[PDB]
Amino acid sequence: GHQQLYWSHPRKFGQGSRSCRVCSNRHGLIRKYGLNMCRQCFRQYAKDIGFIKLD
Amino acid sequence: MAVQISKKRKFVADGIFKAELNEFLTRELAEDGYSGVEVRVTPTRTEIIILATRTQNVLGEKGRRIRELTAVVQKRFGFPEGSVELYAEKVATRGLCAIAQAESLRYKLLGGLAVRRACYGVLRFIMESGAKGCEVVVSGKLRGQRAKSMKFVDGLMIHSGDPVNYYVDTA
Amino acid sequence: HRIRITLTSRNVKSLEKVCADLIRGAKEKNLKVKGPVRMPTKTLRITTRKTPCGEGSKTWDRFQMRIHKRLIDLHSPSEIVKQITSISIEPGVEVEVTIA
Amino acid sequence: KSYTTPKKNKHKRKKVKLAVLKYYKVDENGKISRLRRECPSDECGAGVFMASHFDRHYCGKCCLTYCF
Amino acid sequence: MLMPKKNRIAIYELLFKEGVMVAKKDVHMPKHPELADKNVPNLHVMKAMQSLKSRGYVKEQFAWRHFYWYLTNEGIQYLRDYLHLPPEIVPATLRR
RNA sequence: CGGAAGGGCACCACCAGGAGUGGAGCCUGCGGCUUAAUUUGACUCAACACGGGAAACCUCACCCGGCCCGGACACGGACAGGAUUGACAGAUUGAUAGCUCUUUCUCGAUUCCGUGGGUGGUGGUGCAUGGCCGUUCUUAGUUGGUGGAGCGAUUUGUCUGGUUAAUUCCGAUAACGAACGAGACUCUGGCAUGCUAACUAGUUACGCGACCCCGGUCGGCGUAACUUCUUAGAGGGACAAGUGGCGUUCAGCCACCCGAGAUUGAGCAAUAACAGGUCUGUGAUGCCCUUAGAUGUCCGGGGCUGCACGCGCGCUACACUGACUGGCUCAGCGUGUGCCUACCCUACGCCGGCAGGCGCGGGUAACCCGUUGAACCCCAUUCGUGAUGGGGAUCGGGGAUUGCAAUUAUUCCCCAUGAACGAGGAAUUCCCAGUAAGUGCGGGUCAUAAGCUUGCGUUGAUUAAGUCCCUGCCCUUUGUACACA
Repeated sequence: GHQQLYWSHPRKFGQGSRSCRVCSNRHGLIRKYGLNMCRQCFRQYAKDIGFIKLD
Repeated sequence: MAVQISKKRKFVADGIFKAELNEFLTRELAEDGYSGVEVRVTPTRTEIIILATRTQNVLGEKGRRIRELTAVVQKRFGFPEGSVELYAEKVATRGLCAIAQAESLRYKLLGGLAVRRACYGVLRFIMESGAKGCEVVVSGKLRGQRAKSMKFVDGLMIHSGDPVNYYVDTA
Repeated sequence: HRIRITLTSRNVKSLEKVCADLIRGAKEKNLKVKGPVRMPTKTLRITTRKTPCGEGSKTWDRFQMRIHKRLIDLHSPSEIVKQITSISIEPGVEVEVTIA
Repeated sequence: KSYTTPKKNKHKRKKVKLAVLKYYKVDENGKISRLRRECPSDECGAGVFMASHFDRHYCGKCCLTYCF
Repeated sequence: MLMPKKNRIAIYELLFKEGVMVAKKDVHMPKHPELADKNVPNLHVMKAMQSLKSRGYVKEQFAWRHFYWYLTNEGIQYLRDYLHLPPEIVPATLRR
C-alpha cells in the first residue's frame, strides 16, 4: 500500500534522520551538546546562545 | 527532574531557547518596534520582560497579542498553564538602540522613502537623541543593476579590541 | 537540616555578588555555615569554520563558553533556606536546593 | 521531451446505479431476503454486507476472507 | 486533502478553543504532539491551516521549525458559523 | 609600473642549519578516460584530507523504473437515483505499491474534470544581490574642520634628521585642532608558604589492622587542625624601575645586580576595492525554467570508490641511534544517558587466544570510568648488515561487533602468502625556544569509524639575533606615450 511504502524507511540512524533545527539541512550539523544545528546558523546565533570568542 | 538532564546540555538549551525566542519576537514584532527580551526563572514561574518601543502596538486590543504570545510559548515550549508570564516595557532613549533604528530604516525604505533622505533622517534623529557616533552602511543594488554601497559616518567610532563587544551596538 | 545550595552561572562577578549576598544573609541570620566551595570551571569549546563555504584560507573559530559552579552548605531547617533563596535572585545564576 | 513507452492510465471508476437495489430481495409481504453475507466482525456488526465474488467471499475494510 | 471528519472537527475545535495554534514542520508525523488523544496527523494539520490561510482567515508566522497561526475575528466568525455555536462563549485568548 | 635611485620590514624571503616533499607503497582530493551516472562548486599565492564532503540506506543534487499530490484558493460542470478514497485474493510487478487487468464490497461531501492562480525546486544566474569568509594588507596606512599654495584637478598638515614591531615619539615646520588603525583592550601561562574557602581534592599527626628485622610501607579504614600540593575570586607583581655606556642628552638602544617573567600566544583589528567563493545553509531574496508522464516528494538498486596516466596534502618505512620479547614508570585539554532521537561513558565476575558475549553496579559529572597505570624513553635476552626478525603493499581461509541491507572485502581479530623501497633529480615547504621534530591522548565527522582537522601532554635540540642577494611590502624622489593601470 501507499501508506505501507510511504514511510518504509528506517530513520533510526545516519546523517539524514537528524538535521538542522533552523535550516533543516543535512550538512555541517553541530550535534555537540544538543545544538543539532548547522555551523553557519551557529556562527549567526552564537551571540544569542552565549558562545563568545574569548581566546 | 525525572529525566535528569545535564547542566552542560541545560545551559546550551537555555541559549537555544533565548536565540529562538529572540528570532521569533524579531520576526513577529518587527512592525511594532521590537528591541529585546529579558527572562527570569523562579520556582514554578517564569517571568519575561519584552523590551519594545510601541507598547500600545505590541499589546493590541487589551493585551490580546500578549495573551497570544503567552499561548505561543505555552504550546511550543511545553510550559504548564500559567507557568510563564510576559510583560511589555517601553525602551528608554530608543535613539541609541541600533536594531530599532535599523528596523525603522528598513520600514522607511519599504514604505518608499529614498535612500539618501532616509539615511540623513536616521542620522539626524540619532544625533538629536545624542550618541557618540554612527555607521550607516546600506549595501545593495542602487540606480541600476550594479551593487552600490553607501556609508554615512560622522563622530567617534571604535572598531577594534575588546571594547567593540560591549561599548558599541551592531545591527 | 543539612541543606545544599548549588550555584551555577555563566558570568563571574554576578555569581560572586550572589554568593556574597548568601554569605551575608547566613551571617545575619546566625547559623552554622560552611565556606563556599568552588567547583572547577568548564570551558565549552567549539571549533568551526569562519567561512560558510569551503573556499579560502583554512580559518577556525574558538567559541568558548565558561561555566562556573559553587556550593554552599547550611545547617538550618527548610524555612530558613527558602526565606534566604526567595530574596534577591538574578537571571545569571541558577540555584539548586537539595534537602538531603 | 517525446517518449516511446506509453503511460499507464488511471483506473476508471466503474459507477454503479442504485447499488442498494442489488442487495436485498423484496416480497409483497412485510419481509426482506438478504442475498450477500453480513460481516461478523466487531467493528461492523450487521449493516455491512460482503462482496459476492465467483469463488470466495471477502469483506474489504476489515480484510476478512472466507474460501470454499 | 481528503480528511477524516472526526479529525477535521477536532482540529477546528482546538482552533476554536484557542485561536492561536502551533504546528511542527514535519510531514512524517503519526500524531500531533499537542492533541495526542486522536490521530490528527501533522500533514493534515498543516494543510487544513494552509487552506484557512489561503482565503485570508488567519495570520502566519515561523520560528525555525514551527508554523504559528494567529486567528482573526473573521476566522472566529467563520468557525462560529461552521460549528453552529452561540456567540456568547468566547475563545480563551480573549479571556480577562 | 621601472632589469631607476635612497632607507626600513617579512623564515607565507635569504644566509647558517633542523625536519621534510618531489624517490617506493598506501589513503584523500583534482584533471583526463570509460560509463545510464562516474552529480557538482573551486584552478597561483587567495582551488586541489577544501565545501566541515571519513557518501552501503539517507545525505544525493546523477541514472534506471514505479507510487502520491502534499495543484492552496476562486470560477464553470458532475452529484446524494451517490462528488470521490480504501480493499485480500488470481496475471503483472520488485515489495504483502488496488501501480494496472476480470469480479465486486466499502469511504461520505473532506472531494473530481477544465480555466486563472499559488506552493515546491541541492534547477540556471555569486556578472542582480543581502549576509558571511578570504584577499589587497600583518604591513602601517587612512580621513574630515579651519587656515595656507595653486584658475583648476590637487598640495600642506600626513615631515628634513634621530628612534620604534608601528604616521611610536623627540624636534624643525603654513600650520592648528583632531578622528580610525597601531598602541591601548579581553583571555590564556608561570610569581604568591599572604586573604576568602572546601566530606564532589589533598597534607600533617593519631586510633587501629597487615607485613619485615625501635624503625619502614600501605590510593586499607576513620577523625584534630590546615590549604603546601588541587580548584577559582578579590588582588598584588614589571614599569625601561635602578646602575654603567651610546645618542641633540630629548625621543630612544645595549649590557648587568636584584628579581618568576627586562620582547608568551590568541581574539578584535582603519579608508577603499576585488565583477574572488557561497542561489548546493536558510520558509534571506530578485529574474528565467518546470509544475502531474514534475526539475516537488517517496520507494528499490547502482554511482559519487570505477583506471594505460599526471599533480597536491598526509601516513608507513628504507634500519643495529634498530626490530622482537618481558620487567618498570610518568599527563591535560577533554567527553559521557539526547524535544523528534529510536543511539552514552564504563567499574567488576564468568565463557573464549582474539574481536566480543552474558549479569548486576556507578555516573547528568572534581562523586563513576580514573590517582585518567598513554607512547618515545629506562633495564635484561634473541638478532648480525642478508631486502634480514626492517618494511607491510597485495592476496586466500576463518571468527565477531554496528546496521533493515557489507557484494565493490563497513570496521576489529587469527594464520599464511611477503612486492617496491639501500636517504631520492631539477625544483620546493615550514621554523629559530619548551620552538622545530619524534611520540601518544581527547572533541567534530560517528549506529559501525581518524591514514583528516582542532585542542592537550611527554622527550626535546642544531643554527641565527643579520640582510635586501632572490621573492614581496611600506615611505621619498625621478620618468611614463599605462589608468580593464
